[PDB]
Amino acid sequence: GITKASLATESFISAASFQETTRVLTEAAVAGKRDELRGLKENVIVGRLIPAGTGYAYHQDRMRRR
Amino acid sequence: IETPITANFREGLNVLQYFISTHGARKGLADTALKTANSGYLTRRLVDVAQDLVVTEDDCGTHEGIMMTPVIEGGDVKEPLRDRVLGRVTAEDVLKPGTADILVPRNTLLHEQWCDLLEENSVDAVKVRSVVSCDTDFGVCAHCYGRDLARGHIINKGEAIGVIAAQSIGEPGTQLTMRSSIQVKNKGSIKLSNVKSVVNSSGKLVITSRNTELKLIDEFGRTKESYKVPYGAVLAKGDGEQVAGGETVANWDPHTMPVITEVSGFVRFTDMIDGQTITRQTDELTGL
Amino acid sequence: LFVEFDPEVIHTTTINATRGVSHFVRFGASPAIVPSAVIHQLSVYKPKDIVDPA
Amino acid sequence: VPLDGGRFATSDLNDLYRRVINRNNRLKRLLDLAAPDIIVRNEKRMLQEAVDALLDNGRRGRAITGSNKRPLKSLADMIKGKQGRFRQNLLGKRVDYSGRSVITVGPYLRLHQCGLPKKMALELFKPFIYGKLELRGLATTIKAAKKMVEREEAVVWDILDEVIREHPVLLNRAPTLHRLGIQAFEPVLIEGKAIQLHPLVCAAYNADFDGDQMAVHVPLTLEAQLEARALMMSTNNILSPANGEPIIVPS
Amino acid sequence: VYSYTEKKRIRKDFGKRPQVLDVPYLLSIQLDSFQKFIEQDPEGQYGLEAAFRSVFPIQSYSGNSELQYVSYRLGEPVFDVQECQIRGVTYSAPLRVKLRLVIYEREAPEGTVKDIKEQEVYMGEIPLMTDNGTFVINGTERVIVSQLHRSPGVFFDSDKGKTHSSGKVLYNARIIPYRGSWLDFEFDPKDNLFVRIDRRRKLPATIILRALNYTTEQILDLFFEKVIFEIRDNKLQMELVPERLRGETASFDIEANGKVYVEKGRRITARHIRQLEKDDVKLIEVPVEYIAGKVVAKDYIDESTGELICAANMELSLDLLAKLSQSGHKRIETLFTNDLDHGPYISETLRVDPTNDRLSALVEIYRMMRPGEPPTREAAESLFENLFFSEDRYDLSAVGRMKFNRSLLREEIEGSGILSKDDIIDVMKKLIDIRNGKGEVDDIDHLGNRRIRSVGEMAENQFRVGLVRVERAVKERLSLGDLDTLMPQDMINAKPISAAVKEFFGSSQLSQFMDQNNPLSEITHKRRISALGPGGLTRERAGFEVRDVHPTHYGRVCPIETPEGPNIGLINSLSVYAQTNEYGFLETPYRKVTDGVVTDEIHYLSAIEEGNYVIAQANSNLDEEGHFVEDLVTCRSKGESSLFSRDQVDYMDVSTQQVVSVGASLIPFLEHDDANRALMGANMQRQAVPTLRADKPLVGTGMERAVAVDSGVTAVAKRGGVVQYVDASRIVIKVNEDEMYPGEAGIDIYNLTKYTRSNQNTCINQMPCVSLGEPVERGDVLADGPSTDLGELALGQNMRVAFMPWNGYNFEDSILVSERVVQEDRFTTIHIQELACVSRDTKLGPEEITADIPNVGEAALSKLDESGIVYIGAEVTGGDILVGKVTPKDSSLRVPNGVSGTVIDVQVFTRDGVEKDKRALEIEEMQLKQAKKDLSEELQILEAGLFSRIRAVLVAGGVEAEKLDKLPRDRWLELGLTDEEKQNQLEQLAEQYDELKHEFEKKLEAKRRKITQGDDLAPGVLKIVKVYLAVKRRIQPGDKMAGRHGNKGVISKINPIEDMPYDENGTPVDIVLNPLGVPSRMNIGQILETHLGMAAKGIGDKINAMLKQQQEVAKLREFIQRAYDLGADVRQKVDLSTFSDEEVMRLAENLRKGMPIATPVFDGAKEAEIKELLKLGDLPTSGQIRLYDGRTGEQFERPVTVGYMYMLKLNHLVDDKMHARSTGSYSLVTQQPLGGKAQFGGQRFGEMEVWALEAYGAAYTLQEMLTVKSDDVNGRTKMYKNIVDGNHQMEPGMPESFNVLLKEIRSLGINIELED
DNA sequence: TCATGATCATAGGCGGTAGCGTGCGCCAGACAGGG
DNA sequence: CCCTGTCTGGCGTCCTCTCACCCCTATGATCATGA
Ligand SMILES: [Mg+2]
Ligand SMILES: [Zn+2]
Repeated sequence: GITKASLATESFISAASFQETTRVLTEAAVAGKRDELRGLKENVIVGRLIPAGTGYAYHQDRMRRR
Repeated sequence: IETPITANFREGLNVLQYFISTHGARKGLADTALKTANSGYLTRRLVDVAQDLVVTEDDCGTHEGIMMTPVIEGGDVKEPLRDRVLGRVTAEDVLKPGTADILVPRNTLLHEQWCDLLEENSVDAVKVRSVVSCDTDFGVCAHCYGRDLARGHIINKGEAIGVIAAQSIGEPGTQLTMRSSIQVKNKGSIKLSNVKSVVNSSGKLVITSRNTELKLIDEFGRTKESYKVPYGAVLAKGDGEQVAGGETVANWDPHTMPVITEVSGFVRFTDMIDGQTITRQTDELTGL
Repeated sequence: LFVEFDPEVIHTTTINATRGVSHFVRFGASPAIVPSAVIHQLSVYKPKDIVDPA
Repeated sequence: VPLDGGRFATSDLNDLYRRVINRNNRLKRLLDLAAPDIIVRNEKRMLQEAVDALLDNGRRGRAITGSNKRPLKSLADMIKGKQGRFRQNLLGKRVDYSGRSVITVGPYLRLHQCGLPKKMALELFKPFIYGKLELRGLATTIKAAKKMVEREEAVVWDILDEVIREHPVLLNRAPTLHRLGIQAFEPVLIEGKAIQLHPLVCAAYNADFDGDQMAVHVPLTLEAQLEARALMMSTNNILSPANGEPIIVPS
Repeated sequence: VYSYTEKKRIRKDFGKRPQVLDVPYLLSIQLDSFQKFIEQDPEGQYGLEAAFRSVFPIQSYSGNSELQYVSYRLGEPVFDVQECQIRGVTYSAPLRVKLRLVIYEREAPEGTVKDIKEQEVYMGEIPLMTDNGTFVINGTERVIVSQLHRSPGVFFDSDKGKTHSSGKVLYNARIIPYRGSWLDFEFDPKDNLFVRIDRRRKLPATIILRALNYTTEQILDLFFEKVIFEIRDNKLQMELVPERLRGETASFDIEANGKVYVEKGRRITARHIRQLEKDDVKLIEVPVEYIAGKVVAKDYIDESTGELICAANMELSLDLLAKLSQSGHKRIETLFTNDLDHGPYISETLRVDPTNDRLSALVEIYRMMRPGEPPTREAAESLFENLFFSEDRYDLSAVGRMKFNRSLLREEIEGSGILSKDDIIDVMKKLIDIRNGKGEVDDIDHLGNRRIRSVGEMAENQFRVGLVRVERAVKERLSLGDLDTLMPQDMINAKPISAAVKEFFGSSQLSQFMDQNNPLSEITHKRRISALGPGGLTRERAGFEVRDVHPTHYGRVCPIETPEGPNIGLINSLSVYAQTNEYGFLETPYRKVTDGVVTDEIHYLSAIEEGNYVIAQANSNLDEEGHFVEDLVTCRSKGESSLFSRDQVDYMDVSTQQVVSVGASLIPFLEHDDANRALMGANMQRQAVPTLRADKPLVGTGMERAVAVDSGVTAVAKRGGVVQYVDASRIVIKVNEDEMYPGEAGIDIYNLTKYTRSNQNTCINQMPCVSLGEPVERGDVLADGPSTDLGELALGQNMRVAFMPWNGYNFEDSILVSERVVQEDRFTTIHIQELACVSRDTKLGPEEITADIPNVGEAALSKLDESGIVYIGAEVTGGDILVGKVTPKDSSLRVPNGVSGTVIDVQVFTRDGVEKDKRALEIEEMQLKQAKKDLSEELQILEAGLFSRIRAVLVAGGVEAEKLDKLPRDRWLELGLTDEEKQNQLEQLAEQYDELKHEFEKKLEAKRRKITQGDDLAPGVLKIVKVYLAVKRRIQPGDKMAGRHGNKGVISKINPIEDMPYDENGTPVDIVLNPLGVPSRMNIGQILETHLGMAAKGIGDKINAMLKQQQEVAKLREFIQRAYDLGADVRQKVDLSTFSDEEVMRLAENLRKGMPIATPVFDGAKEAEIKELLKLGDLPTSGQIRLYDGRTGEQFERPVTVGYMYMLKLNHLVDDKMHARSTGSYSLVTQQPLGGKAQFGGQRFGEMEVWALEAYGAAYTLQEMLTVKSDDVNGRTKMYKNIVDGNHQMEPGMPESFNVLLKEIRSLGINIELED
């Protein structure tokens, strides 16, 4: 289901900006989980370009230079 | 209320009729309040489960898509083929029933001219490429999505479709609500699906299956009526036959589950010991 | 603080209106029977200092 | 925070940290001067319960309060839920160069333009006017330009008509439901104090004119003007993204 | 006959039903409840005496001392209401209490105290209520709102369906005390019976039945019948009553008297029961399998062994029968445990019980209350006697005892406030009866189960909580001190009492700030039945059913006036005729319809007495005697409407206005509006604003005079008489002699309230509406208030409206208004803003208010005087200086940027000790001079009335016609006159005169003391300067106007005069609405209001034509009489033949701007009457005039509807919502802009807008929308330099609030970082 | 000159010799009761 | 150990506007007045 499918992600910032933050941060704390900003909402959090519109061309350039 | 409001707003309404109108009106207002309260949270959960899905390639390179047929509740056809297979890339290339003659190639966006050419030849089921059966790792390719809705051409490489999808589903959530036989209408050939039938003594065709689905194939190929047929129902017709309109072709009992047979012979009791397995209950006021 | 009294017949809420009451030494739900180590085997002390704390 | 009354109604965090430091200093002093055998235990229980009040108040049994019934705020109450850093400060922010007023009709508009007051257009577009003043040479420094546009002299309205001209703004209705709820127009200066908004466009906002209020935002940078012209303009979004029905249906 | 202000402008009245009970005083809930609260009340209850006699005498901890109670008394307040609102104090009265201390001796508490002491003591300050029904808490006029909550008593609810997911319903029986511990009996799906106390842990219910000292034999004696088995020579025979066998299938062949009655395999029919009870069959024969599962009742013991044969409540087996049979017992008592009739719920409950006697039950109850501690028998007895059985901790009220006896079918409605054994046993009996299938459950929303608290009862409860805290202090101090040396004011202290009552009146969830911008808004905020608050439900949790109108709101709570939004149906408003019962329920009037005739006696019915009887509907036709003219009449029996016969009715409604409230009974043609639009119309009629010159409603309901007079905005005459001096400030009435006291000679002075600030920044004015020399009657208006006119209620103004689409400028709901409206200054409302400036006390020294100010020149300081404060009258702009203030740094008060105004009033308050500057001494001399002149004029005016009394007495009995005015006037007593009533009366007037002399001396000294003294103020403030700006806001495109039916709208274009559609007479229409709002939003009442308003103005135009031509009074009398008859059988029936040729000219002077027409709510003017009144004027019959165009000058096809609609300006203006921000201040903890308008803030770019920009491809717009424009401080300073240099470019950086997220997550044990 | 009384200023977390709480509701997943 | 009930954790629209409220009580010390 969509609330369990959104809480079960490989990215703890999305699952923290959604429902319960305590359980998500403790599970990602003891697991040592490592987000890589992976899409839209983590980049809205951290203050950079969305990888959707014009920022999609910017992210293809940034990933090609990796 | 069994005594209705026999007065309109051009004339007056006396006190009780206006009070009953107030029952209805305040029920509606409280529905709208708590309705908005649920609708906003539905939009939130949908844009937070989608959230990430970006059109990130241009061709996945698979074939398996879903099968689009017009929906048939059992009356008029509610949603036709033109309004479902409008602008979505075909899975297997559609061959007209002049078999080994291709009508559309297998990567053609079906815009309005192609949909009219589908409606003319009365195409059965245009198997079409869906987002759920894609192959792109970490995203969704462009051809399996379809037309860019709100525009005309194919979807651009990049437009975040999870967010527009979740808003398009949750946005009419404000408008939503919160709190015997088979009668035919049209005329055509008769189709049966998933049936185990046998011949009775009367000459009809009786059924030994719950999973029977009756269909009305029309003159050009598609289906305009579908009926779930119960277990042990009795048909006045058979498969592949021809009927007329207004003709009830099936009848059963919704109260009784019939245990009808296949072979013709005597009836005996096996592992039926009286007093324990079967009891003696005489029907008092009837006799049988 | 060490106080001698008897629990059941004299119920506490009656005596509550006074000081001497934060609550029993517990280490658990029940009011724990405390030892009197100073009274029994440690009478006279404070040779730590009279530091007059800070 | 001061409340301008000689006293500081403190935040809940300083109260919590003050309780932990009181209890910890008393426990250091009680471990200093020796604990009475089975005694150095109640104080550690109190310290554990004060830290459990600080890290997540209310998760352990009955929460604490300062005044009077409401439980006060720990750290986990600053990260979680609404009124916390994820949903109130990081995903949706308060934004400079913005304003809001009450909408109205004005049917003499083309559908890519909206009426917007002279006072709102003068207060949103201030640094543009400062730049045009010290680029045309009508004020030496920034302070003379600020006092000119505070006095509203007779030349700054020409400056304002020369900065509005090809510069979109974003209009926004307050319950944004779908993506047509934010659109971009080219302003027209209006004597008055309301936002004149094209009528056909109000099919997409679900907006009547019985007291609705809309908010305008300004795209500062150059790429944002191009995105509010090529992607978000009111002439481009004539089809809904839910179907193929037009959204410019005459009402 | 008519009162003299009803001969000014007599309102035309349609309406058919002759009234029998007039509208009561609309503020009787507030005033009657608080009069019930504070009054010297003997016989104990109710009031403050209930608290002072239930918490006192405080007796000590066995120290033989006792602080008992005598009486109480409230002194006068030190400040009257006007000084209290000006200065800012509470409007309180000191509560003196006479307490007594007695101290008993040793060995005899039944012996003599050695010493008593009775004395006066000070405790608390309770705030009084003003005559308007409001409180003044800190200078702001507040209202405490009535609460609707659950009635104390038993309540048998049924948890239907949802539990256990198998359809098996539960049944719980909540006993709701008024004060104490709750008690919930319930079931479970195993059909056991479970008690619980205050929602705590669950126990089996019979554990409390042992706690009331019942043995188990007595419990089964109570809760079951008995079945008798007699061992008489054959198979252990049975006593059988066949009523238990109604439908049971026997296991054998029941025969008796040598006759087969019942066969095996069949059931016992009812006729077989008749056979067995007709033959009187007693003993039948049972097999050995019949008592295989019968449950024994009581204990049987064997006499030989002394052991127990079988325990109580145990099924019987073969060996138990073999044991008790050979022990000598012939009688066996068992129980009847049927499937349908009587389940063994008590028996299964006793089988789950581990307890066995009283002590173990009390131990288990003491253990479920306080967990994990050693119980003792004394502690368990004390706890269980202090849960339910003590006068202290448990108290049903009289309401509670009434519901508890009524819902258990008792007789006496009087009992003790505590429970007993019979009470709990009757609760369990009724719960088992409801489970058995007979009897019904009780719904919640039924208004026989919803009590109404008010101001008096809630203030009593908060005062009682203050008293139990202070008895928790007095019990501490009384037995821990030396006696006798102290007095009972050293013990009891006034801090918790005053803190409790001041916290309740100060900040509660029901003591709320009065919405005061309208007389209607006052009088409908005071009448509010809120469901929220303490003891009720909450908005964001519940629910569905409580937000719905129950069938018994008819005539108690209004169905259509409620706020839409998050709390619909919780903020209910009480109806018009709805009183409050003795206990607290709602009651409404009816007319006792005896067998044929509707008797005109009123008769108040409650909510449960209404259900049993049958009530006729309000508008049923009856022919002059009371005989119902139909033979089927629409009535309602038990919450359900139907059609009944002519003379089975028992009550009729009083008047047809009683379902609605006073908010929604000023709507004309209410029966034509759909209920949603009537709701929105009533709510916006509450939200109006007072205009400059309020006019009148042409189409009213006649309910305007009740709302105007029965509120407190007009100056109602107390004693009638003759006016002597009218002024814009004061009004002097000379009291008539047939209404007048013998002493205290008496001519009344009404000091009107001129321009002052309301709570919603409107302008609460009072204008005198009487002439000079004019007679006034008792109970009559003298001075109109805000939004009143001649004693009526004029909220908005009535304007010429046309329904036509006009070139798109009224597209959705918009309104288009001619410039003729704004030229006439007719919506030009007047607002008043209060701007405060305090002189605080900081370091480097105090502040300066003087005008020697740095950084300023002549152009600022020209509008200040020589001491900083702006003048009275200086018309300022937005951003000048009002008060100049410099700190040890300019911090002068300024007009906030945007508002103009004219400074009308300046107050200066000085903390005592501080040097008064020259303007504070100017205000002190000014107010000294004003109060000096005012009290001297009090003495002069009352002395003039006294000398007029002396002249009136000396007309007879030793009259001196010439000698009276030769001597000075102060000696009119020693003239020639014997010892009569006249020299006695002159001596009494000399007593009054010398009293006025010495009273004037002492009161002028006290008033100089009040002006000269300082005022107690904030900690560390020198002086407070308050300045009142008086803005005059006219009208503009963007304001919100609305009619009285829900037709809202933002006014969209203020056209010129010429563009308006005019007709073939010449007059332009004022407002052009939109027709398309009528068929969807079904408010068809506004079109009937429009047509009847055009009829009213047609009659007004014909009066103006017959009067402008200077015609004699005969033709005016003719036409006014024809316009006042005009209808069916109506109520008005006026005649102008008793107005005498001078009032008719003045009545026509008041009718020439239109003729007011009353239209009551559900008995209004029909269509044919509107047509006949439009035929009296020469207007067209259909109401539609053909209208030309203003632009083209050519005719609109298909003639359009014009008329007059009464439209209201709402105070959602557009220069209070409009806001704009380039770059302002920034918040401190997260570097984002501030929120709001007063704080110069920016609009919240919320979360759904972020989603809507992700939904496009706009990426740079969102990046600057949440990094550059909002948060990043170096990013936004780079942005500001780049914008003022022409380079549109952003240097992004990081949001600083994300660094705040890192510090808050990092301040835990969590280690968040940023890699690479 | 000394003592007593009154007034003013400064200083902390149910208030009491108990009991207050009581009108949301669903889902879900772990913890444990019964068999 | 295999259900099956209980328990306690989560969650419950957006934007804006207005208003009030944000310790008082007790103890100790100092000063003044009276004996
Ligand atoms: Mg609207
Ligand atoms: Zn694909």
